[PDB]
Amino acid sequence: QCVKLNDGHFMPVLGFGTYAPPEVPRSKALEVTKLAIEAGFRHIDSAHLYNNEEQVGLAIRSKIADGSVKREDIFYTSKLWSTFHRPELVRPALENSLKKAQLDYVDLYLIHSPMSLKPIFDIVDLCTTWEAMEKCKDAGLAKSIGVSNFNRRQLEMILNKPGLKYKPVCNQVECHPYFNRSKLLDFCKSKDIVLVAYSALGSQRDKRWVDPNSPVLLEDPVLCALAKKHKRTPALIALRYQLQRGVVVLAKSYNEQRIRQNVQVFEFQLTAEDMKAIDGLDRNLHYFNSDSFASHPNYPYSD
Ligand SMILES: NC(=O)c1ccc[n+]([C@@H]2O[C@H](COP(=O)([O-])OP(=O)(O)OC[C@H]3O[C@@H](n4cnc5c(N)ncnc54)[C@H](OP(=O)(O)O)[C@@H]3O)[C@@H](O)[C@H]2O)c1
Ligand SMILES: Cc1cc(CC(=O)O)n(C)c1C(=O)c1ccc(Cl)cc1
Repeated sequence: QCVKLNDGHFMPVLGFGTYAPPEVPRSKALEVTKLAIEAGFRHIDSAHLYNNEEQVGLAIRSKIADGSVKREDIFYTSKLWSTFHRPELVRPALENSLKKAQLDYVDLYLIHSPMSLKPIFDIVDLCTTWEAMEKCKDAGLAKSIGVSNFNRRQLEMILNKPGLKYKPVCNQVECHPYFNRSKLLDFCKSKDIVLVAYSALGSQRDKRWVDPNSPVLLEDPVLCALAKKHKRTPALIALRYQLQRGVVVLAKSYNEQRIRQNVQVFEFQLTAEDMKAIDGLDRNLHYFNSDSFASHPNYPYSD
């Protein structure tokens, strides 16, 4: 199903994650995006950064051309990268993403992160970046606009901007049973802003920014117990948890069997006791943890 966003558009509650590290051929994105749409995914998450918008857009166009879906059936997200925060760079970055994907509009365009980089850190008033995003919604380049990796103070900055025209529809953030963001989630619900969870299955544990000593979420013994109780899988428990707390959840997989498994999240539900057990795993663990950004002036986990 879908959640109604605060601008009246609708976002499917399960999303497909398209990021894969540079060792995976670019052409894999094309193949797995078509498999995702075949399995039932209708929300597809990409970004300028992922260097795959050509392949992702071609997958969506291929599934439109063969009659599987209409354009208005797909919710496609792209993201403005942090070297493009200066307001004059926002609409060109979005137009470039549209040309790569060969689409007329995105369903969602996000500020990918608040940590501005030189167009080496940069200092940019993100209120002015937001005004440029608003202009892209008014032009019809993006049906909806949102933010990603913002903390509550950063979100309030936008919500409190003089002459704000559109609130963010969402804040896409790292969110899973080790780092469940309840307080931020509550703040988002109080403003009718959707929290969208990434690394909901514990991240890809990329060696460039994730500590290999960190616990592997899908080997968690409480998730394994719940998967055995429901005869499902640790991944499906982790996804289902987000749906039941009102969080829209992404899931990346480049494996045909796991892509088809992940749509089963709609097939079962967890009890209040199961959900309390998963809530008991919260331990302030974000898998992103690198000197590369941890001392950025707008690092969101500084709090
Ligand atoms: N806004 C941002 O800054 C940001 C940051 C990070 C991620 N994201 C978005 O969120 C998406 C997902 O987050 P993520 O990349 O961190 O990965 P994720 O969804 O947490 O997935 C982690 C690993 O789970 C595996 N997996 C998937 N389904 C499974 C299943 N049913 N059973 C066992 N393992 C399974 C996948 O491996 P296999 O491929 O081998 O199946 C994947 O590499 C990204 O692709 C991107 O679209 C956004
Ligand atoms: C973690 C991560 C994973 C990816 C790839 C993706 O979007 O799939 N991105 C771009 C990041 C960030 O830039 C990021 C850096 C620091 C912080 Cl605090 C939050 C996000």
